[PDB]
Amino acid sequence: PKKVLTGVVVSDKMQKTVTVLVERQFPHPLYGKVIKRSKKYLAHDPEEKYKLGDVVEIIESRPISKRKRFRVLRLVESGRMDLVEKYLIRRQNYESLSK
Amino acid sequence: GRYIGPVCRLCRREGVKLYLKGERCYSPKCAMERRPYPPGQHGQKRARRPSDYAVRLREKQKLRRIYGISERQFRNLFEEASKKKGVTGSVFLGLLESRLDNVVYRLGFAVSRRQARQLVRHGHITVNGRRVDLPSYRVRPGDEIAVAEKSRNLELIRQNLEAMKGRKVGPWLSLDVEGMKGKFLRLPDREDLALPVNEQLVIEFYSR
Amino acid sequence: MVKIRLARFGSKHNPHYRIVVTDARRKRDGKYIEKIGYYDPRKTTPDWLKVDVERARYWLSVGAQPTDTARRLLRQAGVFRQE
Amino acid sequence: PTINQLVRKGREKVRKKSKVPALKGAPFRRGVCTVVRTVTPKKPNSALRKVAKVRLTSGYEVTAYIPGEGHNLQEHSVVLIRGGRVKDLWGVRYHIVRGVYDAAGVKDRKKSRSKYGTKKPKEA
Amino acid sequence: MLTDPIADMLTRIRNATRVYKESTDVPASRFKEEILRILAREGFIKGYERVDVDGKPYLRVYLKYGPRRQGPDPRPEQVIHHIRRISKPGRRVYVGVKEIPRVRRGLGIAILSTSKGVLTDREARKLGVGGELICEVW
RNA sequence: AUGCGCGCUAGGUCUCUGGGUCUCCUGGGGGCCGAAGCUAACGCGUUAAGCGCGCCGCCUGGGGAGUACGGCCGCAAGGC
RNA sequence: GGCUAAUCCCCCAUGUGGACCCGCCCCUUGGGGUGUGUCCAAAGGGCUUUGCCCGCUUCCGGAUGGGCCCGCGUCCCAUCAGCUAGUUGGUGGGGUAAUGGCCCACCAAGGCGACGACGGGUAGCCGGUCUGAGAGGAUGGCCGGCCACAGGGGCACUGAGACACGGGCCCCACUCCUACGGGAGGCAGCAGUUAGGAAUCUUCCGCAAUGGGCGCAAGCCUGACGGAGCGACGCCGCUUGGAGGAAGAAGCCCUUCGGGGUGUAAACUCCUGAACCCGGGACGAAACCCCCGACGAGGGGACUGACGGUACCGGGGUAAUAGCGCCGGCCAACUCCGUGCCAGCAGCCGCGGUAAUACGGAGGGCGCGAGCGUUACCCGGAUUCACUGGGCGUAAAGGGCGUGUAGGCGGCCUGGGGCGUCCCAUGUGAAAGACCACGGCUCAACCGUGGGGGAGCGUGGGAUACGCUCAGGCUAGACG
Ligand SMILES: [Mg+2]
Ligand SMILES: [Mg+2]
Ligand SMILES: [Mg+2]
Ligand SMILES: [Mg+2]
Ligand SMILES: [Mg+2]
Ligand SMILES: [Mg+2]
Ligand SMILES: [Mg+2]
Ligand SMILES: [Mg+2]
Ligand SMILES: [Mg+2]
Ligand SMILES: [Mg+2]
Ligand SMILES: [Mg+2]
Ligand SMILES: [Mg+2]
Ligand SMILES: [Mg+2]
Ligand SMILES: [Mg+2]
Ligand SMILES: [Mg+2]
Ligand SMILES: [Mg+2]
Ligand SMILES: [Mg+2]
Ligand SMILES: [Mg+2]
Ligand SMILES: [Mg+2]
Ligand SMILES: [Mg+2]
Ligand SMILES: [Mg+2]
Ligand SMILES: [Mg+2]
Ligand SMILES: [Mg+2]
Ligand SMILES: [Mg+2]
Ligand SMILES: [Mg+2]
Ligand SMILES: [Mg+2]
Ligand SMILES: [Mg+2]
Ligand SMILES: [Mg+2]
Ligand SMILES: [Mg+2]
Ligand SMILES: [Mg+2]
Ligand SMILES: [Mg+2]
Ligand SMILES: [Mg+2]
Ligand SMILES: [Mg+2]
Ligand SMILES: [Mg+2]
Ligand SMILES: [Mg+2]
Ligand SMILES: [Mg+2]
Ligand SMILES: [Mg+2]
Ligand SMILES: [Mg+2]
Ligand SMILES: [Mg+2]
Ligand SMILES: [Mg+2]
Ligand SMILES: [Mg+2]
Ligand SMILES: [Mg+2]
Ligand SMILES: [Mg+2]
Ligand SMILES: [Mg+2]
Ligand SMILES: [Mg+2]
Ligand SMILES: [Mg+2]
Ligand SMILES: [Mg+2]
Ligand SMILES: [Mg+2]
Ligand SMILES: [Mg+2]
Ligand SMILES: [Mg+2]
Ligand SMILES: [Mg+2]
Ligand SMILES: [Mg+2]
Ligand SMILES: [Mg+2]
Ligand SMILES: [Mg+2]
Ligand SMILES: [Mg+2]
Ligand SMILES: [Mg+2]
Ligand SMILES: [Mg+2]
Ligand SMILES: [Mg+2]
Ligand SMILES: [Mg+2]
Ligand SMILES: [Mg+2]
Ligand SMILES: [Mg+2]
Ligand SMILES: [Mg+2]
Ligand SMILES: [Mg+2]
Ligand SMILES: [Mg+2]
Ligand SMILES: [Mg+2]
Ligand SMILES: [Mg+2]
Ligand SMILES: [Mg+2]
Ligand SMILES: [Mg+2]
Ligand SMILES: [Mg+2]
Ligand SMILES: [Mg+2]
Ligand SMILES: [Mg+2]
Ligand SMILES: [Mg+2]
Ligand SMILES: [Mg+2]
Ligand SMILES: [Mg+2]
Ligand SMILES: [Mg+2]
Ligand SMILES: [Mg+2]
Ligand SMILES: [Mg+2]
Ligand SMILES: [Mg+2]
Ligand SMILES: [Mg+2]
Ligand SMILES: [Mg+2]
Ligand SMILES: [Mg+2]
Ligand SMILES: [Mg+2]
Ligand SMILES: [Mg+2]
Ligand SMILES: [Mg+2]
Ligand SMILES: [Mg+2]
Ligand SMILES: [Mg+2]
Ligand SMILES: [Mg+2]
Ligand SMILES: [Mg+2]
Ligand SMILES: [Mg+2]
Ligand SMILES: [Mg+2]
Ligand SMILES: [Mg+2]
Ligand SMILES: [Mg+2]
Ligand SMILES: [Mg+2]
Ligand SMILES: [Mg+2]
Ligand SMILES: [Mg+2]
Ligand SMILES: [Mg+2]
Ligand SMILES: [Mg+2]
Ligand SMILES: [Mg+2]
Ligand SMILES: [Mg+2]
Ligand SMILES: [Mg+2]
Ligand SMILES: [Mg+2]
Ligand SMILES: [Mg+2]
Ligand SMILES: [Mg+2]
Ligand SMILES: [Mg+2]
Ligand SMILES: [Mg+2]
Ligand SMILES: [Mg+2]
Ligand SMILES: [Mg+2]
Ligand SMILES: [Mg+2]
Ligand SMILES: [Mg+2]
Ligand SMILES: [Mg+2]
Ligand SMILES: [Mg+2]
Ligand SMILES: [Mg+2]
Ligand SMILES: [Mg+2]
Ligand SMILES: [Mg+2]
Ligand SMILES: [Mg+2]
Ligand SMILES: [Mg+2]
Ligand SMILES: [Mg+2]
Ligand SMILES: [Mg+2]
Ligand SMILES: [Mg+2]
Ligand SMILES: [Mg+2]
Ligand SMILES: [Mg+2]
Ligand SMILES: [Mg+2]
Ligand SMILES: [Mg+2]
Ligand SMILES: [Mg+2]
Ligand SMILES: [Mg+2]
Ligand SMILES: [Mg+2]
Ligand SMILES: [Mg+2]
Ligand SMILES: [Mg+2]
Ligand SMILES: [Mg+2]
Ligand SMILES: [Mg+2]
Ligand SMILES: [Mg+2]
Ligand SMILES: [Mg+2]
Ligand SMILES: [Mg+2]
Ligand SMILES: [Mg+2]
Ligand SMILES: [Mg+2]
Ligand SMILES: [Mg+2]
Ligand SMILES: [Mg+2]
Ligand SMILES: [Mg+2]
Ligand SMILES: [Mg+2]
Ligand SMILES: [Mg+2]
Ligand SMILES: [Mg+2]
Ligand SMILES: [Mg+2]
Ligand SMILES: [Mg+2]
Ligand SMILES: [Mg+2]
Ligand SMILES: [Mg+2]
Ligand SMILES: [Mg+2]
Ligand SMILES: [Mg+2]
Ligand SMILES: [Mg+2]
Ligand SMILES: [Mg+2]
Ligand SMILES: [Mg+2]
Ligand SMILES: [Mg+2]
Ligand SMILES: [Mg+2]
Ligand SMILES: [Mg+2]
Ligand SMILES: [Mg+2]
Ligand SMILES: [Mg+2]
Ligand SMILES: [Mg+2]
Ligand SMILES: [Mg+2]
Ligand SMILES: [Mg+2]
Ligand SMILES: [Zn+2]
Repeated sequence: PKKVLTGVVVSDKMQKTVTVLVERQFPHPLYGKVIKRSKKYLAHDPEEKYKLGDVVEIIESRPISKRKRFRVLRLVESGRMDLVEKYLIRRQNYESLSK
Repeated sequence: GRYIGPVCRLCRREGVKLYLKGERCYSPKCAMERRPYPPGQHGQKRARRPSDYAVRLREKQKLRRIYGISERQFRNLFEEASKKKGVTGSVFLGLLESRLDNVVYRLGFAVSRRQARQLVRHGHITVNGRRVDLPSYRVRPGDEIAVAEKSRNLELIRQNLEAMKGRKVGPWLSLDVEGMKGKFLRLPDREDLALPVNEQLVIEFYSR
Repeated sequence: MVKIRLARFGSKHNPHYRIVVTDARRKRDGKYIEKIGYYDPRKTTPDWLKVDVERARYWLSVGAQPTDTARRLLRQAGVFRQE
Repeated sequence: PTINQLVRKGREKVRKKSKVPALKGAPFRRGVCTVVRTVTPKKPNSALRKVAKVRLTSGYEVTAYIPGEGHNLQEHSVVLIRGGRVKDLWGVRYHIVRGVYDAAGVKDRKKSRSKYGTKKPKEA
Repeated sequence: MLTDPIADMLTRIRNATRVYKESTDVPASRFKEEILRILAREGFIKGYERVDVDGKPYLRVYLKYGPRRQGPDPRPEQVIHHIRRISKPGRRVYVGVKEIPRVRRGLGIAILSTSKGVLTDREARKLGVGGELICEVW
């Protein structure tokens, strides 16, 4: 089991590389609620074939750069941009918050 | 240093006869006739309604001084019997009453509990043929406890034994008085034994 | 290299050994690959040695190397005995 | 608070301040005296309490009580410090153990002696 | 809307009985019906029927209490002395089978929702399954 | 000195604005007195301080102190 | 400067085979074929010398040991809010056992962050441990696992492996020798010294055992280790006696001056017999080795014990250390005298200014006992950070009000998926430890053998109520 996850591509900007956002949920070990976290995975797209908004399965793969350890398996859902504009809204959120 | 000091005195404190004395704790001297108060300047003074603590402490002390062992050894016992499957009280009793020294007493090879200890520790006894000179030793049942022969004719032995010709023994025990063998058959339940102690108050003392 | 030997389990003076497959560079007393038996020099029991050959034999087949005192115990349970 | 509050925020675990820098953490620390002196206590009491400002091996200089009936210390008497505070004078935060170093025991106490540092006399 | 529906059904029951109402309506759901069914069978409510109030579906619980008691405060013993929710939304509560709660020394129950469907503790145990712990009743 | 929202739990009385076959009924605000229930008491009680669910803010002995330092805001005074 | 041997080093060959470029075949990240080309092997030694041992060589497997990589868990401060140029990806190359900005050239302009980046502080991590009803809190000494260092900092070399603690180089501090040119160390191995400190041991014996290195072997090395020593540091076992003995001596305390207490305690009587003396005296040790047989399987035979004349066994034998805290409530234990807001006690209240159960001594008592106290520290009590398991009208505590971003939460029906969720099977969850059972040292402590359980994560299979999710539908919420 090379681990395989799934998530949304929020990153177009790379030569041969995509950013996938993978959510997980899980019970919180004291307060008990189930809580929902995630990370940005840096991913390998040799032919530039996965495009913004796609929702893809992601794979544990032999190493690619400082940071890509993951190649894209398959497409599952195509074009759901709510996800993309939720995380994207949250990053435009950021730069409230400072000085 | 174990207890080892005046005694018909703590008969007095504990507020009732214990027989750590043997012959003469059955006298009309046990000092319990003649003196049902406690030691001290204040023994004859009017009582004070005791503390829940007090009472529990007292019960423990009683149980202790009867069996006549150290707090340490005693508590390590209770804790042990607490841990074991079964009812913490009656097991305490089982275990206590399962001490070699006390088996010797209960088999009547000695007059008092303390005598029975010195008896053991001086080499006089054997459990299933090998002399066993620690008094703590646990008698498991099916164990036979004899005066070993070198001591079989010495004085005090013949004293007790030939004086216990005819007596009944505790019903978890057997006696061949000729051979001065005895068998520890089974374990005592609460009223298999006698004791002037509400054991449950001891359980409570330790729950503090 | 991989070794079949003694590892010391008693107390001071009351010396019990585990028979043991291990890479020879371990502490003798440290973590090991398989326990294959026990050995009690002072012969305190009815059984002061046990082996289960079928297992020892496997390791032998892969170049497990018994120390001498090891191999005496092995062949003592006749892990070695031919027919 | 809600649970999403607790998940979001959490509970604050809560620490305590030592009632001493006898420092290290050490259970006693030695030192030498600067002043050895007599002080008065607060509202409900009067006496003359006896105490030493002591410079310590922990670098800190402190005041220590000098317990017990009577005593021997002076300017360079060096003594060991114990810890334990004296209610009703101010900032005496440690006690002097008597009978270690230059601090003598308390002469003639027949009674509670292990405290007060006095040797069991000969029952004769 | 009602944030937790199921709760408000149990709390409706609660307020009803402590004023001794002979019955009460709860806006009808099927899983709510489920819980009711279990309360019924297990002896806590008199039973329930499915109804219509202004062309909307309700489930009228009828309820019980013990006898009239002597001395001052004749008020009669409650039958449902206590009933309480456990899983809520945004605190969800699930048990293994080994984690399934024994209640009031046994005199109570616990109604948990398995994928075997809705069960009393003791049912879930003989069935041997876990789920969302919904309530305890007793 | 009482965050918002929704649902449940006797009444009685005075009132403001609607609707009704207008004694009275039925909405939605404001008052008082009370059922159950709550509360340390005082009190609260369908305008909950009662029964429940969601979500936010917040509390953690008195003093030092809303002070010091830091940051941010302000012209300042001063604010957070 | 000269000579010389090898299992040292080259050169040609043999090519089982393997390396590499290219081509096809299967297979799918660089796996297995296969074909042409090219490139690559070796080392001798001992003899019970013509056939056995120990070695060498290329290849394929095993086995053990590791490198690298990924999910997830992993302290405090937001009064640290932004961080980033090898940063981030691409191509090509360099390096390596091997992926990869690990490095380097060129190209692109990324990457990270309130799901807490960046900075600051603190810390080795675990198995476990301690406490706790649990949940939690604390901890990581000793034994085991992993990592990291070897006076500070760099750096390679040689090897299968190191970037090597008793290996090499350089810079730095420090020490020592020095013909002032230059040299020499590196106990965080055992012991020991010294400094520091409240404080932590012998410059011991042994190479008998177990384990390690080299040796065909005998053997050699082994402060790993097996043992002794020292400290009540800890635990466990044990002694300071056992039975009798007064209406109860003296002494001392109290006293209504009758008596009350110490107290069967003592004295005394009898019995036992720690200590100490004598005699025997271990187990741990049977292999390596030699013999027969085949250097095999199997059989037969010899040696070897530091601890130790110890443990243990038999004989003899003396009545043989008691102490410390406490006695106003919390809390088990009371009186007299002294003292007079003093001397002093004290954990909190509080006690002491002439009747003090609270200070000091006495007699008595209570508690533990080779210990008993104090100090420090952790958990606890403390449901006093409240998950279990708390609060906010006036006790601390509702933001001055709104608006909405993120985020949390989500009415009734039907259906698909089955992520949460639940069940089964299986793998994993090393050993110690914890628990249970037997068992071994006369018990225990300590120890062995067996058994049980276990959260979590991997893989397969299954359930679909609830939570999700897609689909479709309603109208009690919302809105028009
Ligand atoms: Mg692209
Ligand atoms: Mg690349
Ligand atoms: Mg692919
Ligand atoms: Mg930015
Ligand atoms: Mg802000
Ligand atoms: Mg005494
Ligand atoms: Mg007589
Ligand atoms: Mg029990
Ligand atoms: Mg009898
Ligand atoms: Mg019986
Ligand atoms: Mg009796
Ligand atoms: Mg009774
Ligand atoms: Mg307890
Ligand atoms: Mg055998
Ligand atoms: Mg005063
Ligand atoms: Mg002087
Ligand atoms: Mg203190
Ligand atoms: Mg005192
Ligand atoms: Mg589970
Ligand atoms: Mg305010
Ligand atoms: Mg009504
Ligand atoms: Mg009108
Ligand atoms: Mg109204
Ligand atoms: Mg009112
Ligand atoms: Mg009322
Ligand atoms: Mg209403
Ligand atoms: Mg009204
Ligand atoms: Mg209002
Ligand atoms: Mg309300
Ligand atoms: Mg309130
Ligand atoms: Mg607090
Ligand atoms: Mg404060
Ligand atoms: Mg102000
Ligand atoms: Mg500051
Ligand atoms: Mg300022
Ligand atoms: Mg400015
Ligand atoms: Mg101002
Ligand atoms: Mg030359
Ligand atoms: Mg060579
Ligand atoms: Mg070939
Ligand atoms: Mg390649
Ligand atoms: Mg190949
Ligand atoms: Mg070829
Ligand atoms: Mg060639
Ligand atoms: Mg040659
Ligand atoms: Mg050779
Ligand atoms: Mg290794
Ligand atoms: Mg491997
Ligand atoms: Mg591996
Ligand atoms: Mg560059
Ligand atoms: Mg490259
Ligand atoms: Mg290398
Ligand atoms: Mg490089
Ligand atoms: Mg390019
Ligand atoms: Mg995150
Ligand atoms: Mg640091
Ligand atoms: Mg830490
Ligand atoms: Mg550190
Ligand atoms: Mg534990
Ligand atoms: Mg426990
Ligand atoms: Mg707590
Ligand atoms: Mg725990
Ligand atoms: Mg930790
Ligand atoms: Mg250490
Ligand atoms: Mg370690
Ligand atoms: Mg370093
Ligand atoms: Mg050094
Ligand atoms: Mg330096
Ligand atoms: Mg260095
Ligand atoms: Mg080498
Ligand atoms: Mg290193
Ligand atoms: Mg060295
Ligand atoms: Mg140098
Ligand atoms: Mg010089
Ligand atoms: Mg050097
Ligand atoms: Mg040296
Ligand atoms: Mg040293
Ligand atoms: Mg010194
Ligand atoms: Mg040592
Ligand atoms: Mg030692
Ligand atoms: Mg030597
Ligand atoms: Mg050896
Ligand atoms: Mg060896
Ligand atoms: Mg080694
Ligand atoms: Mg060898
Ligand atoms: Mg030879
Ligand atoms: Mg030689
Ligand atoms: Mg040497
Ligand atoms: Mg040692
Ligand atoms: Mg010492
Ligand atoms: Mg006599
Ligand atoms: Mg008398
Ligand atoms: Mg007298
Ligand atoms: Mg007198
Ligand atoms: Mg008299
Ligand atoms: Mg006597
Ligand atoms: Mg006489
Ligand atoms: Mg004699
Ligand atoms: Mg001899
Ligand atoms: Mg031997
Ligand atoms: Mg032998
Ligand atoms: Mg040898
Ligand atoms: Mg021979
Ligand atoms: Mg031959
Ligand atoms: Mg031969
Ligand atoms: Mg042989
Ligand atoms: Mg042999
Ligand atoms: Mg010798
Ligand atoms: Mg001798
Ligand atoms: Mg003897
Ligand atoms: Mg004798
Ligand atoms: Mg004597
Ligand atoms: Mg005597
Ligand atoms: Mg107590
Ligand atoms: Mg009292
Ligand atoms: Mg005076
Ligand atoms: Mg006067
Ligand atoms: Mg006077
Ligand atoms: Mg007086
Ligand atoms: Mg007075
Ligand atoms: Mg007094
Ligand atoms: Mg006191
Ligand atoms: Mg006193
Ligand atoms: Mg005394
Ligand atoms: Mg002891
Ligand atoms: Mg605490
Ligand atoms: Mg407690
Ligand atoms: Mg608690
Ligand atoms: Mg607190
Ligand atoms: Mg509280
Ligand atoms: Mg809570
Ligand atoms: Mg509170
Ligand atoms: Mg509230
Ligand atoms: Mg307030
Ligand atoms: Mg307000
Ligand atoms: Mg809003
Ligand atoms: Mg939203
Ligand atoms: Mg929805
Ligand atoms: Mg949602
Ligand atoms: Mg729903
Ligand atoms: Mg469905
Ligand atoms: Mg599933
Ligand atoms: Mg299916
Ligand atoms: Mg494993
Ligand atoms: Mg499992
Ligand atoms: Mg285990
Ligand atoms: Mg268990
Ligand atoms: Mg045994
Ligand atoms: Mg154990
Ligand atoms: Mg196990
Ligand atoms: Mg298992
Ligand atoms: Mg467990
Ligand atoms: Mg299991
Ligand atoms: Mg576990
Ligand atoms: Mg599955
Ligand atoms: Mg289905
Ligand atoms: Mg829909
Ligand atoms: Mg419509
Ligand atoms: Zn008596």
